[PDB]
Amino acid sequence: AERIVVAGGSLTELIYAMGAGERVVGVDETTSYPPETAKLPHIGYWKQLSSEGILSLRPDSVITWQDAGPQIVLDQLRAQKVNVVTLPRVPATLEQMYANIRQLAKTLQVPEQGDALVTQINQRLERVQQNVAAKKAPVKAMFILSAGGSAPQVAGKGSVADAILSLAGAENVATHQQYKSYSAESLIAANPEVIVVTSQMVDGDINRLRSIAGITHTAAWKNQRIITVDQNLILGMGPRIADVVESLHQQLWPQ
Amino acid sequence: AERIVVAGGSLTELIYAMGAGERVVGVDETTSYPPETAKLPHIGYWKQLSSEGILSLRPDSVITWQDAGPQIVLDQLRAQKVNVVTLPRVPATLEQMYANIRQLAKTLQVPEQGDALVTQINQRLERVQQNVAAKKAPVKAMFILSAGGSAPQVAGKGSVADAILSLAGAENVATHQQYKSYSAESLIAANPEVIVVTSQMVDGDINRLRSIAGITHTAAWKNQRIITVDQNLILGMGPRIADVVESLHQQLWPQ
Repeated sequence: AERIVVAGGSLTELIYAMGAGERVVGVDETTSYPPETAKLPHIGYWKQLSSEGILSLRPDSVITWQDAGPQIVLDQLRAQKVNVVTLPRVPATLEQMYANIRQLAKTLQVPEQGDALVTQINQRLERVQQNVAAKKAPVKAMFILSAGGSAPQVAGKGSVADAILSLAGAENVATHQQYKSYSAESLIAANPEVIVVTSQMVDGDINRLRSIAGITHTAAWKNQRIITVDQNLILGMGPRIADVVESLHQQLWPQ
Repeated sequence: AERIVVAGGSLTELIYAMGAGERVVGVDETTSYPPETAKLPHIGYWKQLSSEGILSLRPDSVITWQDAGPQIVLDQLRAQKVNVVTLPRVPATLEQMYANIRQLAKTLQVPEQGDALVTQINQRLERVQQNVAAKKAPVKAMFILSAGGSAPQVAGKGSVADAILSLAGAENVATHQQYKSYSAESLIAANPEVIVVTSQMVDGDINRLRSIAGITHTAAWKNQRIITVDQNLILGMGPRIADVVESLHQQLWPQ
């Protein structure tokens, strides 16, 4: 058996979806799935690794993002003879995801499950893709997020959310890379048909969103076109991507 | 009492400040200070606890808020004969805080440390209080927070933030209870002279604040009276309360 500590929720999900979950003895705080990880200790963040926290778990290898840090912690772990493995989390494309899944499957010696997972996902996304092709006008949309105590921000090009919106058949109206805070005027002028937000933000009352500059004067709000998605499914590219793509696709073209 | 799992950031700080940090084996997601807790296993939000995540840590006692985690979990923790200690969180007042510091020092068998902490805190807060009376003009303020993945919300009555603004000598313009999302008109009506936000909200540049409905039309914004504060110092009443209060006071009345 192998002892693995993974830092990066998305990576933990991929590793479990490949039947290698059994080898995981630790995760970071951004890991919240699958449900069985709840029995594992959660230490640090991939953006803020803990040398002591990770080593206290006697890991054989550490799997995380290439830009995980601090870098000095990765050095420490390698000095401690720990096998550190990193994957690029940028760009947020299917090509990079599949490549990452494959790099993982190989590293963990489960290439078959790797290829299978890739197949399953691509096929499901493919269905939606053909279903969308049917339509004639990609729905102009936008995703607004609040994470890390930040003011609400619009998902830009390059973001995971943008990739998911595209795979679902929507055209992202944001014309900036990554996330940016939009003034009321900019949000209203973007004039998307639909606006997507997280369930975490909406909670039990749609009125909570009134503090988002300009959202109340958008066509989408007036026309009741405010879709809700689970924040845990739009921050990374995991095995559940097909699920959120499908769901999102239904809400973009109801009935 | 030998192996403690704390669910509640400020409670963790009080425990460490009272010299019992060694007995801590696990903390919750809202725990981020002191730095030595980073290497420890973290469970979920104290309001969404899992028997699994806590029990796996072999705790003797779980210290948290009277309204913490699902009741089914606490009952499961009790079934395992785990000593669950709860403190009142609701009255966000210095009286309740001191009463909590003493209850904690009691359960931790560190009474003299508790009394020493209450004394050091009270002396520094009273001093700010007399320096405030030395002032010559009251200040109307408001605190805006982004919690979890929620929209911008204004700290109202009964909130920790409101208690700190008061202690700092400012008058809170919000009169609603706890936290609520303000529309631009509401924020404009509130008419805050000064606005406090978190450093996590401003981070790079205060232009990220433009997505907060109505903020650019307030006096605080036009006159550049926007103060920043670490989120971790404004969500709980801990041993660093005097520091935040003094820092906030110093910014409300510069030089």
